[PDB]
Amino acid sequence: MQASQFSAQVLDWYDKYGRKTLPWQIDKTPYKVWLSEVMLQQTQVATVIPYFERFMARFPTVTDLANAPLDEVLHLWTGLGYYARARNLHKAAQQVATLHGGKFPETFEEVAALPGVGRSTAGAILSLSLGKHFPILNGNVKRVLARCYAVSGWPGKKEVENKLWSLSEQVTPAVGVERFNQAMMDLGAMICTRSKPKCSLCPLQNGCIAAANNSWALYPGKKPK
Amino acid sequence: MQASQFSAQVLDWYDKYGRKTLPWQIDKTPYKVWLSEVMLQQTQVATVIPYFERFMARFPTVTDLANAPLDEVLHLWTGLGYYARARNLHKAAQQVATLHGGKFPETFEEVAALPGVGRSTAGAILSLSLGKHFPILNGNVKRVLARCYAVSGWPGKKEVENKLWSLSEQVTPAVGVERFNQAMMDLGAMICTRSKPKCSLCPLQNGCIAAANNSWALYPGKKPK
Ligand code: SF4
Ligand code: SF4
Repeated sequence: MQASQFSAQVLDWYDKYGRKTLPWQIDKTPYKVWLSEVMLQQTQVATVIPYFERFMARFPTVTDLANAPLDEVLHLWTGLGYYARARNLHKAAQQVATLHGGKFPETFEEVAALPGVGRSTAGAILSLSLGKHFPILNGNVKRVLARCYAVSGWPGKKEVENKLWSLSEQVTPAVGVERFNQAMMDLGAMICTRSKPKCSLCPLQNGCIAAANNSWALYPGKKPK
Repeated sequence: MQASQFSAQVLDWYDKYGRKTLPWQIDKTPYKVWLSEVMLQQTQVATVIPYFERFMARFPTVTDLANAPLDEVLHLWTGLGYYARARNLHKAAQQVATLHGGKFPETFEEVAALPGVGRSTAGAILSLSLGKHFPILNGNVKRVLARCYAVSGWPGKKEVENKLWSLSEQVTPAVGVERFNQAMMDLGAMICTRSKPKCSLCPLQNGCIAAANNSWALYPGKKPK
């Protein structure tokens, strides 16, 4: 299926079945999306919700986070694991306070220059909060695209990662980008799961190569040897 | 453990781990709580969220629901199953429009007189939306209380149902009732599950008889013969 059909199908799915109501999806701002995405990167949504709420209550703005002692941040993080994320979160908040006047930056380069924020997270922050036209490529999205398009290789190989970014760019619209990127993450989290994907529930099932061949276990490739 | 300790433990749990952010939990009103509770009674939360959102968008008030054609209600219900709920929902909305001026009633008798609303649902509507001091007793709550208190009998027997209502009354506080009743429903849905309850995650584990005896399978009793 052509890229414009992929987009349309994902957006139609999101409208009827998507996750739209989580706390970081209401009255979205760059700060809220960044905080949530950092929390979500290594933690499931159900675990994250109470931490996001406690963080937003304690730190309503990025300057509040910046000005807090690191030990208080780490205390509030306790139980999320992967504390390098918290150390970077705090440093990034301080960079936003120091370099950007306390206003979370709204341009890609400046977002991507923050500690703890890579190309995909920067694209997520600006597409979800502001509708800027950037694609994403987290683990979940890699799996959806690798299955749909039979990307056999290990995404730890630069050439393979680049192929996946190209595919993501190709399917990602400008109109509705906030909805499409959330939908792709939702699909990878809840439908196109690591094991035994729920293809009958997937809006891509009519063009996905893995579904056609029952070969989801091949994609993405795993690390060699 | 004494009833006041049961309450306190449930409320402390809810504060750190409870579900607080679902759409029917924000800017709560009697109408929103009633709609959500009817949807939730035979359908899981993940399935309900998009239907609740579509209903609230199409029917912002109970008079809007009342004045709509039944066939439109049933069309929007499609996929939730158990359509007697939808038929009663519509009749109840019409009763609220006709008898109560379009303002969802805020007193127990008038709520409990609505089609599709029993004693527990009426108590849920008024406790969650307004903080009125009523206990609840749905299937999930029956299971939590029957396990904690070793209620061996089948809740289809009046005497057993009455015992469970008495226990619910005993543990239900006035202060924080909205939080306690949501928490009890959350516990029964996610922790004290029908099979293999997650007792190590449960705030009642230090006084629950079933946990002490590893005897959760006995409670509540199942229907005889
Ligand atoms: S059809 Fe199946 S394998 Fe293909 S993207 Fe959807 S869930 Fe994944
Ligand atoms: S301790 Fe176990 S059996 Fe007892 S109420 Fe909690 S989850 Fe249920």
